[PDB]
Amino acid sequence: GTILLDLAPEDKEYQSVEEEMQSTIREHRDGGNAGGIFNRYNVIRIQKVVNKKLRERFCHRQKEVSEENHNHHNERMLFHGSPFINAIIHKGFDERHAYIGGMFGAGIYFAENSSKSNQYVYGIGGGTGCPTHKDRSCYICHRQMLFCRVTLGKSFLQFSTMKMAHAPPGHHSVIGRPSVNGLAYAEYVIYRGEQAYPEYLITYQIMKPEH
Ligand SMILES: O=C(CCSc1nc2ccccc2c(=O)[nH]1)N[C@H]1CC[C@H](c2nnc(-c3ccccc3)o2)CC1
Ligand SMILES: [Zn+2]
Repeated sequence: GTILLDLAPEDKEYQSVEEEMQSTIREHRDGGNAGGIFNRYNVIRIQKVVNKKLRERFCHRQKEVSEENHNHHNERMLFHGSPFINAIIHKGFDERHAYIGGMFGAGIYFAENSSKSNQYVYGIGGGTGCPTHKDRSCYICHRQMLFCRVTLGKSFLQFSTMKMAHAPPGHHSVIGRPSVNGLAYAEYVIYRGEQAYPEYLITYQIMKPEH
């Protein structure tokens, strides 16, 4: 099964991960309603998810994809946030838990910006916030997000992704690109759980802006 390996802060691997997270905090047009109001995170833990079988599934799919993508599996490190993280780190991603509805198709979404994924830690639009205080901007409760290896293969670009069940023929992923009457940032979508490996499990808190 899965083994979570704690990384130490002096480890350069820890420092890269936290830097990518801290440096990708972006401005969201919702006044912080979904993910809360914060300028930085308090990263309190970064664990490496080690799962032999899960890795083998990932690499096997990566091979299939590469052969259909002129030998480029096109892997990318991206963020993912959702209430399913504990289940994911133990069994791997599962597209069976992805449904068409609202602004999303039946795929698993990833973001280049940590702050975007933070908006989904407690559910779509931040849900009702943390379980304990029902505060989307809770500075107390610990949140978790994943920094994963994502096999994109041949990506199909489009503006809306809310009605997708699978990637278009010949493709392995879909990228929702920004538009004036639509998305603010790009969203990476896969429709097969095995196209993502939850490399790092980040435990953190958003920090209140300093006075
Ligand atoms: O990606 C999304 C959209 C909203 S969440 C979201 N939306 C975004 C949109 C744009 C940019 C970033 C994000 C983001 O980070 N999260 N839903 C996903 C969330 C995780 C689900 C799932 N995957 N594996 C499982 C599983 C469950 C039980 C046992 C084992 C595995 O569940 C599938 C649907
Ligand atoms: Zn709370």
